[PDB]
Amino acid sequence: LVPRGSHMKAVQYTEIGSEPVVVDIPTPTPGPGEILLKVTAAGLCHSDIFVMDMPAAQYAYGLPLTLGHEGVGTVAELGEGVTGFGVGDAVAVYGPWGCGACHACARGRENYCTRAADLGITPPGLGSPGSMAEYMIVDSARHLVPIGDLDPVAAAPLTDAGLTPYHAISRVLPLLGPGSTAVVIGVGGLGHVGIQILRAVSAARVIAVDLDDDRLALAREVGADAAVKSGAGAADAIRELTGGQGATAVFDFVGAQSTIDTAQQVVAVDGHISVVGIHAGAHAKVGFFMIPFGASVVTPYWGTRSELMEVVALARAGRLDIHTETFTLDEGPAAYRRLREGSIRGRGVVVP
Amino acid sequence: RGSHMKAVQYTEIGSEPVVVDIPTPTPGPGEILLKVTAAGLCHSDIFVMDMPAAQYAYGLPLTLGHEGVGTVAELGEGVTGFGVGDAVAVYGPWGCGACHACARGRENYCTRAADLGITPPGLGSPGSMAEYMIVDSARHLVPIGDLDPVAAAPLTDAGLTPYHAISRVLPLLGPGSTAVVIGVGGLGHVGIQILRAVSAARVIAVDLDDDRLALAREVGADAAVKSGAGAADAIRELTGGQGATAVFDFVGAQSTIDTAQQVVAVDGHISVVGIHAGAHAKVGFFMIPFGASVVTPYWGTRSELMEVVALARAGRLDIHTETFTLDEGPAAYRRLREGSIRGRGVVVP
Amino acid sequence: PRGSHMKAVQYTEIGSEPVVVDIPTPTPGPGEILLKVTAAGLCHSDIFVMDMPAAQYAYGLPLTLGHEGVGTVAELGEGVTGFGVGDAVAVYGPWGCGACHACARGRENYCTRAADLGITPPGLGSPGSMAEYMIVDSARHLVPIGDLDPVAAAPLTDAGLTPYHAISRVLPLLGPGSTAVVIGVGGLGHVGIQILRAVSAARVIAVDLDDDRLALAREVGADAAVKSGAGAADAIRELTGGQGATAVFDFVGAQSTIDTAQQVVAVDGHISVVGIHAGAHAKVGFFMIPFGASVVTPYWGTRSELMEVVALARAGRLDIHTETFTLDEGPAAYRRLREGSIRGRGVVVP
Amino acid sequence: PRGSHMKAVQYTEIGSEPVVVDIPTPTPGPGEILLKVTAAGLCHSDIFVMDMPAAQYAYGLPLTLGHEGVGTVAELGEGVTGFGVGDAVAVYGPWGCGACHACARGRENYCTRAADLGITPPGLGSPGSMAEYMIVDSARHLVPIGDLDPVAAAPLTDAGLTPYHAISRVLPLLGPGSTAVVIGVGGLGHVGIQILRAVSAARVIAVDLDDDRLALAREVGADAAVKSGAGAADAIRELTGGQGATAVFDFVGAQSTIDTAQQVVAVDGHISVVGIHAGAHAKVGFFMIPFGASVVTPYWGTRSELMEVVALARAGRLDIHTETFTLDEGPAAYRRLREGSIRGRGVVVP
Ligand SMILES: NC(=O)C1=CN(Cc2ccc(CO)cc2)C=CC1
Ligand SMILES: NC(=O)C1=CN(Cc2ccc(CO)cc2)C=CC1
Ligand SMILES: NC(=O)C1=CN(Cc2ccc(CO)cc2)C=CC1
Ligand SMILES: [Zn+2]
Ligand SMILES: [Zn+2]
Ligand SMILES: [Zn+2]
Ligand SMILES: [Zn+2]
Ligand SMILES: [Zn+2]
Ligand SMILES: [Zn+2]
Ligand SMILES: [Zn+2]
Ligand SMILES: [Zn+2]
Repeated sequence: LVPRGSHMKAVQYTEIGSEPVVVDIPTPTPGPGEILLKVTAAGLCHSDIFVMDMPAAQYAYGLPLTLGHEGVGTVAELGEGVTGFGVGDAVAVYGPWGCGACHACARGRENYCTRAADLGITPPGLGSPGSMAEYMIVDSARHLVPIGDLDPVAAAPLTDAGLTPYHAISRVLPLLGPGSTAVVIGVGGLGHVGIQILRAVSAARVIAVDLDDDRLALAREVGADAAVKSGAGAADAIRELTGGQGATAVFDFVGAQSTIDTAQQVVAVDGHISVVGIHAGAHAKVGFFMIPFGASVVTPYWGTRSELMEVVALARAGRLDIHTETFTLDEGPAAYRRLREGSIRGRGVVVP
Repeated sequence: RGSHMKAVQYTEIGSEPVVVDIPTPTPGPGEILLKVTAAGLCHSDIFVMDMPAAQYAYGLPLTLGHEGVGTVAELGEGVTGFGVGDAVAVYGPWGCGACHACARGRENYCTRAADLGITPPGLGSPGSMAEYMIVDSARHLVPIGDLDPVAAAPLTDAGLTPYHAISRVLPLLGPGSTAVVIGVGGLGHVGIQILRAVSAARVIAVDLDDDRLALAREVGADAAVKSGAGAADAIRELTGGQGATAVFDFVGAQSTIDTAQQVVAVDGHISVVGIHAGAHAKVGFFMIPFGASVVTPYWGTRSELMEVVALARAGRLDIHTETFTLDEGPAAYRRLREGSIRGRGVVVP
Repeated sequence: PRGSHMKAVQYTEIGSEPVVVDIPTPTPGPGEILLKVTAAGLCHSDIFVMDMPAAQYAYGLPLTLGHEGVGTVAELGEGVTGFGVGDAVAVYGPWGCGACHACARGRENYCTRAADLGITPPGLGSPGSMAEYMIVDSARHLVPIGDLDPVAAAPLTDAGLTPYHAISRVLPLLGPGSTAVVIGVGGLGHVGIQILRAVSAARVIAVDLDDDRLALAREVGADAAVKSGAGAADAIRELTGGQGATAVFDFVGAQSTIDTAQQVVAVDGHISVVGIHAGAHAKVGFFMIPFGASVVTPYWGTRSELMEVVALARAGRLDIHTETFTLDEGPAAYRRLREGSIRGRGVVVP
Repeated sequence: PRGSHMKAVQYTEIGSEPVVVDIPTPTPGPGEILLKVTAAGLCHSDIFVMDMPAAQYAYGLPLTLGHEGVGTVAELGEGVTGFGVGDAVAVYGPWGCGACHACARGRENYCTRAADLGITPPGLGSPGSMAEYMIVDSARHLVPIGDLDPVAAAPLTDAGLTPYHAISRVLPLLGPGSTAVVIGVGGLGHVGIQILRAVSAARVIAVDLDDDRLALAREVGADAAVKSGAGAADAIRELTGGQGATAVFDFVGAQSTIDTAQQVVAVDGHISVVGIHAGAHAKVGFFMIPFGASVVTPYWGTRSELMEVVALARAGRLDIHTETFTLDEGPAAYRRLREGSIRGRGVVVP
């Protein structure tokens, strides 16, 4: 698609319960401190679905909403006083914006900003204009990470399919020494990247759990030491491979009550369960004799800027091979339909 | 406001700081202009001002003061998250904001800051010892609210710097550990209070001056020791001859560093905090216990600065301050030289 | 220096969408004027003609769209005086022969020879204004707009002129104590409500489906607002104490709406069917419409009226909302129009 | 070559879809060269052959697909000198006998003996490039690419070469002041424009179906762009002062486009029919086409041509939009190929 003036194509969620639609909205202009990006790739994500399935009550993200919370692009116009990027610069968009000033933000951890709810700072494509348009605004230089000559299509999923699993893993990386076992439940958009991250940054043994045969082989293709079929037999299968020793960490990318249950029955004493996937209602039960002593559970949120940099560094060293399928802006809504039915293999990416 | 303002500047190499009149700055996009409420002095200012002409490229004239507190006076274009009137402490060690270190909150260790020419206020950029001051970014301001400006000033250095040193190794300082603090004047005095507040470690003070030792007692040091060749053996006796987990040397002379190496425990840590040009630890087999790490730490982090204020706000830190006026700036530096300042000096415009 | 060719938004094939295409920059023959287009409005009419089926097509293609044109004088043809280069002019849409009785009376839009001679308007038969340059046939089709913003002027050549002429036809009836009912507070109706407040002292009643438009109507001078549909007739009658309405300006033109009109018009009143819905018509017969109630489908407006619309605008008395598009985005603007998500009138700026 | 088995995509049964397979790794005979495939492009032509029916089937499957092949030399067959193991080479597609008069003139694509000798192109009868490794028959059929990205080079072997040949056939006619009409700005047409810009001073006019396609034409160096359809002949002539275009490269190849072409082509000009549509053909007779305007259906490209295409590429003068797939997504890509849901050219990277 060619740049053609004062408006741009965007993929907007317009009405609750409706499908998203392509619209020609005005191209924004960066205020002072803001940056305008020419979007070069915008990732689709299952999360996008969840948000679009909230009822009139639940949903508090305001309409219309340009979707797309995984976004990379080139610098188009710098707002007033923004130095430290030049027009043409390829950047990835750091997703979970924060106040930049509370204790958490001051330590890098914006994803856990203690203020961004109050101040109404929301991420692009999840409350602020997202990346699935020809252009987007980013509030602050602080939320741009350089990516150099990385391919945008492969870069885009890094902002979430890379960052989110990286963070979860990172939370307990000291535990994942040689000898340790990491269980990755689900080999979807996130699972298949988590596996690679586990290999690149740790020496843990990785055991993948999914339903389809071709998923298990995908798991093997990307570095999973072993692969087992998810379901009521998955716990025993894992205990089998672990010699009954139980796994150091379980990263549940699926996040169903099924999988969380498995995770609780395989997790090692003094291990960790990280519930990364959203299924409304699904929850671990952490109480004496319902989970091993010392086994900590958490639901992590996205990742940190230093993480996002670290993820880009992995990709730029050829350590991450994200599986993509390219779409057009126009194909935007059609891509969503593809996602609901779970036929997109790997991660879908829109390319203006 | 006004067209110009007073400022304590270092104008030529090897001269005294003089109060001169210079344009009142105006904040560009991204900047904040503060009405300064407190500007601190320390020996660091004296150090920089004793660099010879020979070692000199650029810098002059310089507005001094890297220990700055003020209130927001005007917001540059775009700047949000502060309102005019806000009481703020200036974070000293500025960084690029975008490298790995800066993204982790460790701007004191910004790897791009040399090459980009980002110098701290009063050490390369305009300092806090003037009527007004520019801060480059909102992210260099830390709220203090209620806290008295004059108490806040020294925290930005005298507080931050020991805090960071101790923070690097605080995991080691659990119940039963021993911290040695060499030099209990400026940074060490705050150092003991920090150690008392964030740790259960046994604190041993070491100094040359006898009454300094007694005062160090008052702020929570568990034993006193007199610097010198006796110091090592005395400390060992106090630690039942098992060595000290951590030695924070705030003097930083060869003598003290030598003491440090002779008292540090196996797998311990030595923080060389005080600068004496040339002086250094000798880290190598059979010259320091196995596993005993040594570092020259630099200033502190934003997180840390916040934690410092929090400590102060809760009444856990107390530095004695002596107040000067902005005109008395040069007169204050003079007093610092002859060591006739009890506690830290603070200029109040 | 203009270049041999220029971009133009054109309807190239029946059922297709508008495309930005390259075509020769024209030069003015004797009597013609060339304008550098400064603004060009779209409206639903563009959509209507674009929806004519193949069955019906005979000639016309390709067609540079845009009957709502504003420009500045670029080059004058041989023999043309009365306009200088640089002059900002709006283009009079419904071109006529100039020599029949209706033309001579200053009612070109009702020219009796225009069809026989194949005099078609720009954007609907002749090259329209949705290009970098455009040709106007006579100086008599240019109307000075002074320093009025071209973007503000563009919609007036239709959204302004059309409801003006429809109201003008029956303006003497609309003295103090009269009631005008405006059906359709979309494009034309929004401007029409403004016209009624400026040129008359009638009481204006807005009628529309969408409540958001009903509020918008009030802010522009609507004395009262009623929701379209079966309830509307009774509801209007309520607001007039049963006495009907002097004049009903139907901007929608739907059978249902014309039907409401016939039930609410006063005796010796008037109904102006201004919107087009193929086949929708009034039924003017005994006991099926009040005595003396006259019905008409007006067509656009006269040059005199257009000057008057400009003067209203320049005096601050007409405030139509515009969203600007660039020439390259022409088709973009048409799809927004087609899915009806343009607040007010869209205007294209070469 | 390590690994006795390798992955590949193949056409295994008539009318059915290509499927992923595990076949033995080939070993280069005397005079053959074995490549490790760095990139294997797709194109519509692959569909065309898979679409031919059962009835019109004689002798030639399973078939490793892929006629756009790039690789590094893995192992050198007996006596083969001229390349080092590790050398990045593109596979020239139209294999010829190498000994007929055409072949001795560089023009191997028009070899008069290759059909009589069943010499078929790689992936169109011979083992294709779409696998981990492939066999090339002769060093004559490798062209070095140096440090050019394989993903970029692969399309060049067809989307580059084919237009390039077409254009070259008549390049002496494309002097300053000539006009070249490119019909269709899809894969080939896009690259055709950029070639015309590098190698000639001809003025280029693009014709296409879609508003985006026309803007893209303009972006890649078209001086003008008009919409295909009944109107497209006159559209062009308007741009050319009614003079007609010296050359017309129809990359679409519909009867309608060839018809357009016959109406725009200049006297003593040329029409190059470069796209396949079963049945579509020019009508070269008196009064059906200007005197001296020649027509041809060119076939692919010559070896020295591929080399020149690579030189353009290496000097940043040839842009080609690529989308990467994996060997397993091969069949997936071929589906997307059918729905014309792929921008530019698809490339498979093992
Ligand atoms: N931290 C996580 O598990 C997820 C982070 N995101 C962005 C997002 C943010 C908020 C929601 C609603 O929960 C969902 C998705 C992407 C994958 C899962
Ligand atoms: N150990 C440290 O980093 C300290 C921080 N400062 C500011 C500073 C830093 C560096 C210099 C160089 O002379 C001076 C002054 C004050 C005491 C020591
Ligand atoms: N006009 C040409 O020469 C073409 C060359 N190719 C390869 C090809 C094409 C068609 C066939 C017959 O189906 C065979 C091989 C790609 C595009 C056009
Ligand atoms: Zn996502
Ligand atoms: Zn925050
Ligand atoms: Zn200091
Ligand atoms: Zn930095
Ligand atoms: Zn109109
Ligand atoms: Zn007439
Ligand atoms: Zn091909
Ligand atoms: Zn031959």
